[PDB]
Amino acid sequence: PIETVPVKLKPGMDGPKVKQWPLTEEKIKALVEICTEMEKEGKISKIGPENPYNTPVFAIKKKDSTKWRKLVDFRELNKRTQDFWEVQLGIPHPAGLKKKKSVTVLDVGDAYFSVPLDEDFRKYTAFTIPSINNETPGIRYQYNVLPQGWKGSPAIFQSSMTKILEPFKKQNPDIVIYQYMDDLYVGSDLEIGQHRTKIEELRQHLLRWGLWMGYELHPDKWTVQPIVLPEKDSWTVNDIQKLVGKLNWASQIYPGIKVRQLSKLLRGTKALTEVIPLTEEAELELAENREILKEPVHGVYYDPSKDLIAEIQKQGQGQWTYQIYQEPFKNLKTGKYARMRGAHTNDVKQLTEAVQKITTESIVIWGKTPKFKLPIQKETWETWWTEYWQATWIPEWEFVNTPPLVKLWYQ
Amino acid sequence: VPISPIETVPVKLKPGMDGPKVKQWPLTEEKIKALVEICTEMEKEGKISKIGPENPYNTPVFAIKKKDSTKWRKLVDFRELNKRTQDFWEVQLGIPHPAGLKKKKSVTVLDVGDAYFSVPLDEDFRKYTAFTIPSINNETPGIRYQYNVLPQGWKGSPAIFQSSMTKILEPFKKQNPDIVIYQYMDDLYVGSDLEIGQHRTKIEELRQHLLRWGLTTPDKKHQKEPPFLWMGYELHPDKWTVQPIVLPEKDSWTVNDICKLVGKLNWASQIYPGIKVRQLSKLLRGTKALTEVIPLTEEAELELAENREILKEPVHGVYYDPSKDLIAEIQKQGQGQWTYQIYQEPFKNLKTGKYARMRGAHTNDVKQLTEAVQKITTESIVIWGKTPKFKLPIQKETWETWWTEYWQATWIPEWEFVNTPPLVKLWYQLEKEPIVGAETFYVDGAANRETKLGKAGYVTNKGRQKVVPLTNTTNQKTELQAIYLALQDSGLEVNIVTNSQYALGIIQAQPDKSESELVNQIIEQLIKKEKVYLAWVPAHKGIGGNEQVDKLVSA
DNA sequence: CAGTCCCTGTTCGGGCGCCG
DNA sequence: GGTCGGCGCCCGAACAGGGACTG
Repeated sequence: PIETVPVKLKPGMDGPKVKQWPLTEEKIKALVEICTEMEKEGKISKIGPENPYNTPVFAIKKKDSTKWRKLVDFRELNKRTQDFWEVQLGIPHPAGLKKKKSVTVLDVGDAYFSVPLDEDFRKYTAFTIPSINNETPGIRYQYNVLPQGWKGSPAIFQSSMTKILEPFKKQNPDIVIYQYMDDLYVGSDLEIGQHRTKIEELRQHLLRWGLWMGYELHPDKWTVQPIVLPEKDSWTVNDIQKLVGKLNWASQIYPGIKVRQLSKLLRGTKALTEVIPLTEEAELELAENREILKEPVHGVYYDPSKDLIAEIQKQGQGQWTYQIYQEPFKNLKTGKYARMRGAHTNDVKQLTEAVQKITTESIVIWGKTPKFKLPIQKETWETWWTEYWQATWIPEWEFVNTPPLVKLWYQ
Repeated sequence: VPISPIETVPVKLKPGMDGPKVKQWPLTEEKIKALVEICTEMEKEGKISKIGPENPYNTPVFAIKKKDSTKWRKLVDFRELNKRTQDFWEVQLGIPHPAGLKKKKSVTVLDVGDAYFSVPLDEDFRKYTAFTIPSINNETPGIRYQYNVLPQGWKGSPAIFQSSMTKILEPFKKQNPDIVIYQYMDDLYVGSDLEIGQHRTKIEELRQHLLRWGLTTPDKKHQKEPPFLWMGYELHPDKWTVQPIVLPEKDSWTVNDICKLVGKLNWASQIYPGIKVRQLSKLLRGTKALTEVIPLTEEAELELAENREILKEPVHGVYYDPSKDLIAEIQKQGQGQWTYQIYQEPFKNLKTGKYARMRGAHTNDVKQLTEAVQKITTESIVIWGKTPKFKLPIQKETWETWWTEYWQATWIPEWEFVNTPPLVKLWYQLEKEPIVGAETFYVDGAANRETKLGKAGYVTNKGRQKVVPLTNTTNQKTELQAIYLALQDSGLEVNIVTNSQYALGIIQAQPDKSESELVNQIIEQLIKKEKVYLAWVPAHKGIGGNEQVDKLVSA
C-alpha cells in the first residue's frame, strides 16, 4: 500500500547489459537459498529472455561473519541513473564525520526491502544465477523492492530514514549520522565504552521499525604519508643520483625544489660506489628541500564536482602506499598500509584489503568512492578479487602498468 | 487456432520500425516440393495459418537437408526481422562438459522431436513472421503463411525455448530433487542414484509430464543402454571420450583447410594430451584469401605428424568425484606453449588442455605460467565450481623471488613443486645495490625523426668509451643499443646508468623472450653476467657522465 | 606551449571447431 | 545459394593512452 517514486535513466542511455561471471559452488548454493527465500517474500520474481538487461551477482561474507550476503554489481546501473541520486534526492555529507573519535558502520540494507520499486524501472534490475558445468540455463530474476547496492535505494528511503532517526538525533544532537549505500555511519566523540552503548540504543531503535553487526573506525587517528629524504651521513655517487631523481620527480608537486647544487656534485664520470662529500652549497639545498616537503602544497582543495582518483603502489614486504587526488599532483590525501591480511603470502588479498580501506576513508572524508588505478594485470584481478571482497559497495577501477620510477612514496 | 498449454513470451519490435518486407528467392523445384509438403502438414497441426493481403510483410525462406535422414528442415531468412526485433538476453551461459558429471547408478538420455515447432509464439508477434512459398510455376501467386510457433532462423527462438523448457521442468525437478537433469536445448541428460526399477518409472513420469505441454519424447531418440551419445561424446559407465574425429588428409592445403584442421585439433586437445598447433597457426598469419593454397613448412609437417600419432591411440576421461581433491599439473611444451592435465587419481585425467597465448612483446616463463594457472582456474570453476590444487614445474624459491620483487600484484593459489624438466626459472637477477669494484657505464642514445640516423654509446669511470653510428633507427632503439653496448664491452660485473625509462621498464621485468631481436640479444648478454646493477637518472640535468655521453650521441 | 610519433596494450570483427 | 543462439581458438585492423621530442 506504498506509493512508488518514479525513476528514470539518464537521457540517451539504455540499461545495463553485463554478462554474469563464473561463480564457485559455495557461492551458487548461497544464492539459490537467498533468492528462493526472497522470492517467497515477494522481494524478487523470476523473469524471461525478453528482458535484455542483466547485472552480475555474487556473494560475500563480511569481516568475522558466518552468514552469506547477496551482492549485485550495480556499478553499470548506477552510472546510468547518476542524475537521480544527485540532482533530485541527494544526501548531504557532514564535514564533521571525519573529525569524530569513533565512527561505526551498520549494514541497514535489509530496510530497503520494505519499499516497493517503480514498475517501469524493475526491468533494469535483472540478474542471472549460473549453474555449475551449465547443468541448467540461467535462472533470471528481477527486483520488486528497493535493491541493495543501488544508489537510488538510499535516496528514496532517505525521507523514511530521517523520520526514524529524528527521535534519536533529538536525544543525541552531538552524534553525526551519515548514510551511504547499504551502510549507516555513526560517529561520536564519546568514550569507547558508552559509544558502543549508544550504538545498541540505535540498533534497538531501528529494530522497532522493521530492520546487526558493527565495524569500528577512528578517523582522528588517520595518518598521512609525506615524502621523506634519507638522513645519510656519508653519501655515494649512487645515493646522490637516486636523491636527485627523487627530487626531480617531487618538483612536479612542490615547484620550489631545486637540484642545481646537487647535480653539480655529479659532474665527473664517477663510480657509483665512490663516496662524495657534500659541498656547502649542496648541504643547504638539501636542508631547504627538506623544509619544502614539510609545507603543504599550494592551492590544493577538494572540488565536489570532480571525481576522486586513487593510485596504489606495491612497496614490497607487505607495504602498500596510496594517494587520492582529483587533479594530478594535487593530492588530497596520501598514506601507507602495512601488515594487512595476506601479507607476505598473497598480494591479491592485500590489494583487495587496501582498496576497501581506501574507499572507506573516501566515504568518511568526502562521501564519494574513488576510481582506482590498480597495480595488477586485469586477468589476475578479475580471477581472484571476489574471493576477498568483504564490502557491500564496489568501487570503479582501471589497471595500470607503471614500472617503479624512483620509489617516491616509500624509503 | 487452439491455445497452446505453454505460456507465451511477449516479444516486441525496436521502437521506430516495422515488419520485414523482402522478396522471395528463386528456389529449386526439389526444395519447393519439400516446403509445400511440410507447409500443408504444419497447417493441419495448427503451426502455420494462411494470411490474405492484410499482411504487408514478407520474408524469404529456404530448406536444408537433415543429417542422415530423408527429412528436410524449414529455415527462414529472418536477417531483416532480427535487425528490428528487440534484443534478448541469452540464458545459455556455456556448454556442459562430461568431466563435470558425477557417477550415477542409472542414466537416461532422450531428445524432443521438433522442439521449436512445439513451443508457441506471441500472439501479437505472429504478423511479422509472414513469408511466401513459391509454387512450381513463376506465375502462380503462391501461398502465404505465418508462424504460430518458434521459427528456425529467428534470433529469439533459441532463448525462448530454453526459458520455456526450464519452466516446465521446474515442477518435476521440485518434486524429484535427487534427479540430475542436464538441460541443453532439446537434449535431456537424466540420471539418478535410484534403483533401475524406480528409474524407468521416473523417466516415464517425465515423458508424461513433458507430454502434458506438447513436448514429445519419441522412443527413436530414446537411449537406455550405454554408450550414450550426448553433446558429442560417448558416455560409458566408467569413462567417456569424444566422438571420432576425422582430420583431412589433403595433399594440397589451403587456408580454409588449415582452419578446419586447427579447429578440430583444439577440440581434440580437451582429452588428447600434448596437441600442439603452434606451427600450424603460423600458416594463418599475414594471409588474405581463404582459398589461397599454402605449402606446409618443415616445422608444420612435423607438428601435424605428431598430432596424428596421438589421435591413433584411444584416450578416455573419467568422471568427477566430489569426495577427493582436484589436481592440475602443467608442463612447458614448446616456446610459448603450455599443456595441463586435471585429474583426481594419478593418470586418470578428467580433462586436458593447452594454453599458448602470447600477451605482449616482452615476457618470461613465469608470466606465461601465471596466465596458464588463471586460465585453468576459471575453467575449473565453470565445470566443478572449485579451484584445483596445482603441481607446477617451478621451484618454490623461484616463485618466491619473482612475486615478492615484482611491482605488479601477482599470486598463485595453493600449489606444490613437481620436478619435471624443463623447469621454469628466472634467467638473470638484477642487483639491488651498486656493485663495488665494477666498472660504471654511463650510456645514452639519440636519433633524428627525419634522417632516421642516430648514435649510441657510453663513457665509463675507467676512461673507456665507445660511440656507434646507427642508420634507420629511433630514439628508443638507440637507448636499448647503448645498454647492449655496455653489456658487450664489460666484464662479469657491471653497473649501468641510463636516462631511458623505456629501456629500464623492459629489463626490470626480467624477460626471457621478446619480439625484438635487439632485446633478445640484451637478454643473452644479461644471462652471461654474474652481477648487473641498473640505475636511472633524469636527463638534461648534467649528471655524471650521462651529460658527457648525451653530448657525444647528440647527432 | 600543442603537435606529432614511437611504442605497447586492448578491443573487436571474422574464420573455423563443437553443441542444439 | 546458405537460419539463429551459445562456448572455444586464431588472426589483423582499429582503437587508445602514455612518454619524449619539437613549433
